[PDB]
Amino acid sequence: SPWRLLGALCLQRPPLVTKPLTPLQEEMADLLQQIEIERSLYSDHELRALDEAQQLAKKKSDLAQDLEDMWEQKFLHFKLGARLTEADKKDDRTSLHRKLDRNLILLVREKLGDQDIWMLPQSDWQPGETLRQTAERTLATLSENNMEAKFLGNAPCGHYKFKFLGAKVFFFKALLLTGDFSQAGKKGHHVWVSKEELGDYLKPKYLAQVRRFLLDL
Amino acid sequence: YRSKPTHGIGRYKHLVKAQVRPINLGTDYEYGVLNIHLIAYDMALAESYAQYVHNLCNHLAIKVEESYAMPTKTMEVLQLQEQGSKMFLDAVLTTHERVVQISGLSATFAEIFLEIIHSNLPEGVKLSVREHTEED
Amino acid sequence: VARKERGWGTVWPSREFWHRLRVIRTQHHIEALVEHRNGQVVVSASTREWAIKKHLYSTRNVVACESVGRVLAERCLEAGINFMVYHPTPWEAASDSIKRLQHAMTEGGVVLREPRRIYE
Amino acid sequence: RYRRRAEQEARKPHWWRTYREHFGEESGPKDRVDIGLPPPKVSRTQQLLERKQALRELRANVEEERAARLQTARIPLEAVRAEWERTCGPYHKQRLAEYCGLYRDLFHGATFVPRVPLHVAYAVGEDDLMPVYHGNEVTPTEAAQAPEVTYEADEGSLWTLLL
Amino acid sequence: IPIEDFITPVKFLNKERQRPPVELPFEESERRALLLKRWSLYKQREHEMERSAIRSLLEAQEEALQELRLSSPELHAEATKRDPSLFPFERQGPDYTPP
Amino acid sequence: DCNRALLTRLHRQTYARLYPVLLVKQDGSTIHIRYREPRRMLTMP
RNA sequence: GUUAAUGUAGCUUAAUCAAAGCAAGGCACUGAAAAUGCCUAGAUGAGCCUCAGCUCCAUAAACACCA
Ligand SMILES: [Mg+2]
Repeated sequence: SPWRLLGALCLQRPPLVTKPLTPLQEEMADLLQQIEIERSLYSDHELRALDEAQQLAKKKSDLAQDLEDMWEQKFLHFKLGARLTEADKKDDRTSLHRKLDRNLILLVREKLGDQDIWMLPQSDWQPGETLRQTAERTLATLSENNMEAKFLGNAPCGHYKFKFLGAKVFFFKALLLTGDFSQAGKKGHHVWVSKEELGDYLKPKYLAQVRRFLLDL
Repeated sequence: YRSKPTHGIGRYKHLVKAQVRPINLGTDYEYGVLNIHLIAYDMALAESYAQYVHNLCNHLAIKVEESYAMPTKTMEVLQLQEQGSKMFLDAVLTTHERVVQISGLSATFAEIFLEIIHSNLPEGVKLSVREHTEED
Repeated sequence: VARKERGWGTVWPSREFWHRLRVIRTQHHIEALVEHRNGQVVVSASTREWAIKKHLYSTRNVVACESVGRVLAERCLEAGINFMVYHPTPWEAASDSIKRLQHAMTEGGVVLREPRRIYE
Repeated sequence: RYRRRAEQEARKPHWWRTYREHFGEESGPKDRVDIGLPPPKVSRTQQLLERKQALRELRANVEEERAARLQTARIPLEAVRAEWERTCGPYHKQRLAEYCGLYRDLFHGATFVPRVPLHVAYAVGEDDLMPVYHGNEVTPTEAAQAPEVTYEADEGSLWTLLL
Repeated sequence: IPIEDFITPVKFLNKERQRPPVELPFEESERRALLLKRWSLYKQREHEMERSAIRSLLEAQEEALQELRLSSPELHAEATKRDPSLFPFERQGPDYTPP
Repeated sequence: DCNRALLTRLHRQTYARLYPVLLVKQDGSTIHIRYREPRRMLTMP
């Protein structure tokens, strides 16, 4: 029983910006706001607003708004970063900067001599090597890029066997800190993709079960 | 009574006990005494996520030993004024810290755990994993 | 004139009574039994009971406790038993559901706190 | 939780000297010679379905939920009494009879379930009616005359009443 | 050497008088409560799918690790041990506006 | 999953009024801090 | 496509008063848990039949298979 040894890697991009809220979560947010300010004790700003609103009414017959309008204008004048750097492009699946809300994963295109391969990035390890070392090595080597990715465990994520011979595909989880992609226009096709899209582009049953150990968020 | 069959029927104390190293064996590998530092600027948020961690642990059978708050660090931020050249202005902030200690783990459970923790991270929440030795 | 069981009093609750009200609260249903020291349940009202179940809503509610109380009072009078002991837990005494159960039982005409023994 | 678990443990038949043993569970296990009327035959699944439905309908209303949160609700006791008489009543009446030792002094060993409800009452005056429920107390003044008796049967029927 | 911040500051003592009124009609009351029940159901389904998720993940771990043990014993000699790289794990939460 | 613990109120018994604040550290990044001052924004140098 | 089994809510009751007990959730209460209080969602795998029978679907355990 000859055993073909193949390491493999599940590469996780951190979600950058927070998601919008479900209608229910929104109504609940409103409620929590209301009740929070309902049980609240005074305010310094509201002390100086109300006490002076009354005391000026007593100095007329016998501030706060300034600050309000100041902060209004200093907020309104300022402008913020776009929540969508994806849909303004609306095209690139290959951009690492694509989706801010979700976590993203790397795919590659390869056409081998006898085969057509859409590939979650794979490794090949010699018996003397550790699956770990081969994971890292394959990562840094294949993508032609400088990647800081903090790995989690020494234990692998999920495993799928193709037996013609017999063979193994061992998927590992790597958490991407900061990648630097050299030659952003290289021919090798690297696709950065969410959960639904990972469901779409993946033909095999070996790569079909990767969304089983993936974090659906 | 010692002679009788019913002896020691009322025996209890072995049921209730009323009276630190990581174990690394390389195959069954138990790495314990771990510190979770949840640090954030907002009180409510930090407490809430600390809470979520605690409850999550209790559900996963992972043993929590001590859950406690670290001393808040009071920040005084000095912002430059444009009119006066070297003139300073001020704004006050505060850093809040919570701590959850877990007593045991395995490789697989470490991998899983961290996934769940960082997946559920709220905005403005800084997470840390460390070792039991710390000085208050 | 009969004998109650004086005794125990290392343990709890008191076993001294002819009749004892017992209120069990499941995470689903409220069950009120009236017991005799034999352990034998004499007269009871439960929320699992179709008669009570079908008329009202939310089997576990305060409302349900009140209900069961009224039903039980009724059946108690019908059974000829006007007196029983109720021994709640300190925190069950503070609870609303049970305060209103006791109220329902009182207005129903059943007195808690049994009469004393004669020549005890 | 402990209290519960303990009371369940105190109901099991242990192999050591116990309170139940000495203090008279009253014959303990007893095989019951039963002279009954045969239990009414009703479809399990059908009944279940109907009840599920009724509870769906009752839970559906918003009015009901309002009645629940605000602690204002009442149960139409007469109807509950009717349903109880119709359904599990016979068994409760039975165990009351067991408690008061009706079966012990009458048939000596024998338990029957009172399938047909029996409504007895006395006339205390023109407008006054004193009911006889199982186990209730009545004054001999009330009982000076023969009582009114009511139960439901069509007639091919023949019955015997006994006081 | 413990000093807690759980304590209520002195500033908050006599300024209490600012927030006496609270009142709701039948509307706000029933709305809030209904919403709360709704919310509990929601949170429940959420916890459920969460636990089912981590459970499925753990099952992928079972099949995986067991597959690797059935193939090469040396490989669960290697990978069943926990690496020193995990001691100072640090991660920052998402933000509202990207840099 | 980021909205999990995000929805909460401060649970201490006696406390000041807390108002939503947008805080910009030195990134280009913004966060939401509850702060007593009604000011809609603050930024660190 | 073949054999030994099944499909009660997350695990275990009952199926002649009746779908039961426990986990599990929310909010309140104290710093977290916990307890307690007020609350929340729930099932007899799906289609016919006789008043257990016939299939289907799916899981699971194997084998065959497929890559
Ligand atoms: Mg039934």
